[PDB]
Amino acid sequence: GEFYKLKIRTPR
Amino acid sequence: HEELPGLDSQWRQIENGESGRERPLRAGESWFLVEKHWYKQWEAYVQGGDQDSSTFPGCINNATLFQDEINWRLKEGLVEGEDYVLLPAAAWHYLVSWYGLEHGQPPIERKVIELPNIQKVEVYPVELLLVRHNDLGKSHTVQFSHTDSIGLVLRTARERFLVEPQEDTRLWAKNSEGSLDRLYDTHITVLDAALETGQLIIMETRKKDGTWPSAQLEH
Repeated sequence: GEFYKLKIRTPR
Repeated sequence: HEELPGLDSQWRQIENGESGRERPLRAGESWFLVEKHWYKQWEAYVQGGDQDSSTFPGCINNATLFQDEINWRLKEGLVEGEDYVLLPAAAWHYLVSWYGLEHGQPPIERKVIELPNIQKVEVYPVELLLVRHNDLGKSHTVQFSHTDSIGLVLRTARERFLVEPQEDTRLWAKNSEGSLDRLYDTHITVLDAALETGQLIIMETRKKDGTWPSAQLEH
């Protein structure tokens, strides 16, 4: 499950 | 191991701009690292006017460039002209013929790469940890050049994980803040994407219902 806890940094 | 040439002959063979140290860097060619103290001792010998001199350098020994003699990984942070001198393949092989290479020790061979405005020996390529999104601990470490494309990284992750041709996959990089950056563009290079040795590269596979796992993540 670790992937689902990671945040995605929205690109600029 | 060949008879040693005279001193002036060795100097010319190893230094000259055609086949020796002064040869220009050309992408794809092999160059070798020589620990600087050894090369300076060889230089003192061949410039010293005495072919019988005790300044003779003995076997090439690059021991101080390696982290250990188990895995022979190059030390980090080495500086050309301080820790090592670069020689093209022809010159390295002549020196090994004449002086020998420390028994059991691997050469340190590296390749020239072409960057936007310069050619450089890539002493430190990039080792990436490739994982599937569903198991971030099951990695395959693969070495890539800084000039390889993100597309090559993705094709390599698909091959190493036995992804089937009809499956859809895309890449993410885990950044130093602990979040994920999407690697949207497969045409740019490892250098353009600022990837680093040891970095986690996550290959996400689209679900069979057509949705992607990353839709579930905080954006």
